[PDB]
Amino acid sequence: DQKPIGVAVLGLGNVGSEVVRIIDESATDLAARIGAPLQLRGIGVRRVSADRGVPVELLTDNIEELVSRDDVDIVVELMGPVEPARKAILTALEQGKSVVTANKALMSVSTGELAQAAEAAHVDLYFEAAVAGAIPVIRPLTQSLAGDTVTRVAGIVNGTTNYILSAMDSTGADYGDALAEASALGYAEADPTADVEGYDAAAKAAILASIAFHTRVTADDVYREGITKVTAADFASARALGCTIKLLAICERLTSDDGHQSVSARVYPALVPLTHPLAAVNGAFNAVVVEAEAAGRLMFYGQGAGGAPTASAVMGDVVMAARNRVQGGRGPRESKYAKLPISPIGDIPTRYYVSMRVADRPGVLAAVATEFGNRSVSIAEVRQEGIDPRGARLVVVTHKATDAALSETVKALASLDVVQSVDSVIRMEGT
Amino acid sequence: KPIGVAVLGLGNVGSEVVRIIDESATDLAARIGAPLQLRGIGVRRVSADRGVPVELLTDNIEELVSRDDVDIVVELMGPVEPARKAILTALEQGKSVVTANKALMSVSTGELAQAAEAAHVDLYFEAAVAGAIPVIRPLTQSLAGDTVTRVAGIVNGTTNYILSAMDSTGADYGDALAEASALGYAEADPTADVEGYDAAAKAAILASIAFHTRVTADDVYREGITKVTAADFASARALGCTIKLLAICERLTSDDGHQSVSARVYPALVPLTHPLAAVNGAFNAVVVEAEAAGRLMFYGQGAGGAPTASAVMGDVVMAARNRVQGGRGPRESKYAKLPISPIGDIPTRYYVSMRVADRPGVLAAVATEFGNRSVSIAEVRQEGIDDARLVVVTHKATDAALSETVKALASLDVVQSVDSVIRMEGT
Ligand SMILES: NC(=O)c1ccc[n+]([C@@H]2O[C@H](COP(=O)([O-])OP(=O)(O)OC[C@H]3O[C@@H](n4cnc5c(N)ncnc54)[C@H](OP(=O)(O)O)[C@@H]3O)[C@@H](O)[C@H]2O)c1
Ligand SMILES: NC(=O)c1ccc[n+]([C@@H]2O[C@H](COP(=O)([O-])OP(=O)(O)OC[C@H]3O[C@@H](n4cnc5c(N)ncnc54)[C@H](OP(=O)(O)O)[C@@H]3O)[C@@H](O)[C@H]2O)c1
Repeated sequence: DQKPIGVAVLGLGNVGSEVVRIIDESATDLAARIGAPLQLRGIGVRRVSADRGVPVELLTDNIEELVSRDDVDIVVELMGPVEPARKAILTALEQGKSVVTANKALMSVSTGELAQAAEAAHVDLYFEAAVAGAIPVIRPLTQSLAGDTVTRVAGIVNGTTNYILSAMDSTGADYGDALAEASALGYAEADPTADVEGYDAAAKAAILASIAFHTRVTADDVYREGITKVTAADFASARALGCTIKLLAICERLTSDDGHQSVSARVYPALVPLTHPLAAVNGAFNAVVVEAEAAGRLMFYGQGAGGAPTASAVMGDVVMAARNRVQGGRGPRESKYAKLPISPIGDIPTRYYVSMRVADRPGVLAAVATEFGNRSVSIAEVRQEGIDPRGARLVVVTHKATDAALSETVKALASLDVVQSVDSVIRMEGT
Repeated sequence: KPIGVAVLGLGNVGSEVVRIIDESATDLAARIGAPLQLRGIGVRRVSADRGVPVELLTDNIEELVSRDDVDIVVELMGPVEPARKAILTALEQGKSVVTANKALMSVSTGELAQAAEAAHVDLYFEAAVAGAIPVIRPLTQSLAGDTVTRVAGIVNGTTNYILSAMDSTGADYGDALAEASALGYAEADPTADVEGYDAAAKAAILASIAFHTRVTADDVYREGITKVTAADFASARALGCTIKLLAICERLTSDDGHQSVSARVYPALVPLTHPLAAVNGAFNAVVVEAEAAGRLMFYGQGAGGAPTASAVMGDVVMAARNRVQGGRGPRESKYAKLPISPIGDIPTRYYVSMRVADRPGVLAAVATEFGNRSVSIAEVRQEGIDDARLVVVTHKATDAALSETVKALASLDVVQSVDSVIRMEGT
């Protein structure tokens, strides 16, 4: 006696369309892998029409009725908005329905209330598709690395910003021309703000940090800096220093001198040495680096955006949720046991690349050096040359120090007389 | 209530496992929901010079796996028959089992999985494939809603360290293998590695996990690196390639719709621009191609006591979580019953290095031999030796045709000897 498992898909856009196509075209495999048939009950949408690749009788705009049906077992939330999403997720869990979602912004703001609700109803809540599109990242960090100690999660989690920077690195194009080409070729949107400013990265970083270090981290905890201040000159200096530039999401388990642990989650442009694995990740692809104590360095690479790869991840969650209902017993449980404090950006040890225009006098380098040393910052590399009998281009790369000390050093350099301007400031990671 | 652990086996993996159970007790207990307590360590030679408290050591494996205060049995013994025996007894006693045995999983999963499903109990084996790289769980759970078509890459740390050394230093196979054994990257009898048994067992497991069918080691074509020379790497560099021990697992589809599976491990010239060409040292890398997901790559350490212990502990936490929360893992799904495609049917390319007569006619003879079996040549290089060296690279063609041509070449009068024959993948 194998009772079918009902599925309600909310959304028929880029991801939902692919999810429904798979539930259709792979029904035999899916059923065989779940143990019972996987039967689509209805599709939540706003526009109901016969021109949506599905029979209209499946389409509905009443989402609350669709997730409330008794012959529905799993609810797949693939609508954009967060308030409709949360309302659907909650009403569905309350009725004992397993939930699969891909909603970055909802998960990055509070998995606490939703996870508690799924635990109460004794049902699953899977959101693998929320981070890294098709790249399995959440399940490896919650299950495969559960017996280990993760210390660093870092990688490229935004395809648009990686395509733009990869393009600036290859062609020497200016940011504006690279963004234009990106928009034209369909890699960026009419308003790419969520990408180029780093909001998409910050949300994903909050989720990754929470999963990796067993603490609650929200998008509001993540320091955010985008790529709009990255220039072609920056890439030229980076190349001269053996680096490229990438928009990194970094999640670190930090330890202070007094021994207490904390968690950092931050996104910003970073000079990355060409030898680093992330430097070879180009185009719109994503890659996630995980440092653990017993396992060492792991890297997961693939497509972290798109209807088809995201659907792959959704369907993996769906099959697991259906399997759990067939055999009884849920999947993992929320592990936020650590209650680690959040380290702000100023406490984080990092390195600064600083590019300035300075007077072409033999004492200026001593002046800037003192400004770094007076705050206990050591200099690793310096490059100085003239511009065309007027001034000099002074590049400085520091050793590691707190972002606070380096931020204050920069402010100081700006106020110096010999410093005409501080043209660029970019952190440096990898090394 | 506590969860009892029994580690069968010590050494590289078992030592790290025990050390982690002790040093990470607080985190492990708080991630499981109940304390994780080591009950005993199975071993053959019981003594006090094994870096672990002696009271824990015991040579009666059957007693250890049958204890009531045990709950998970971590099998980390070498041989397959004592492993199968202990696994079965532990499962029949209602104990979840975590193993890392490649040879046991690659020869027979049927009886073991059935015994575990009957006793409503887990049988995890992530540590069997790719050391620390999580590969089995992604293919069994994350990609379960997808259709995987190809799984391939570097899955042996020892062979990969030897070849990488041969590529960096120009060393001969014997010297590199000695460096590896001396530095601890290989072992006293590296036969399991250098001849391909390790890779072929892992490939059997990968194919069966990815294509939802039963694939055993007896179905995997196996060729090692013992015949890879420094002169091979010199040619490969000249041809814009390196050499790597590749495992490949493909879902093949015919014109009529018949599906089949091919699983094969062998040496291969790979272009330097290929991603696998950058996987050096003892690292591994697994590439998965699926219909929705597209292409994925998993990179990490594939050999080592601590990396493999990491995978083992991942499975132990999950098996302990399940026993606390009353559940299980994904049932074994080998429903496709796909037939096995032999090697002759697989399209590939050959690099063939020969010593031939130093006369201007030999090239036409070798070419006709290739052509009469409908094989186009992509590149040739010919020069003289000092008291003629002929290198040929073919286009794609079936392994069977290429084998027939090689035989024909060896039997040719103008061909003094076939010195090296290596496939070429990637491209
Ligand atoms: N696209 C990607 O590459 C990607 C990657 C990772 C994660 N995700 C996440 O996946 C989710 C879906 O993205 P998508 O690209 O599929 O979005 P989409 O293309 O904009 O489609 C959204 C779908 O949801 C429906 N919908 C929206 N608001 C609704 C509401 N209030 N009530 C009922 N139905 C509603 C829409 O119906 P109508 O067509 O009638 O308006 C449409 O079918 C989002 O949370 C996104 O963050 C997407
Ligand atoms: N080593 C690696 O890097 C690695 C990586 C991935 C997977 N693996 C897998 O992990 C497993 C263990 O490998 P390993 O390198 O840890 O091996 P190992 O160094 O050779 O240790 C084997 C252990 O098993 C015990 N043992 C052997 N035969 C036994 C028997 N009949 N009854 C009871 N105990 C027995 C031995 O005890 P005594 O010392 O008293 O003889 C020893 O402690 C293998 O299945 C291997 O394929 C290993």
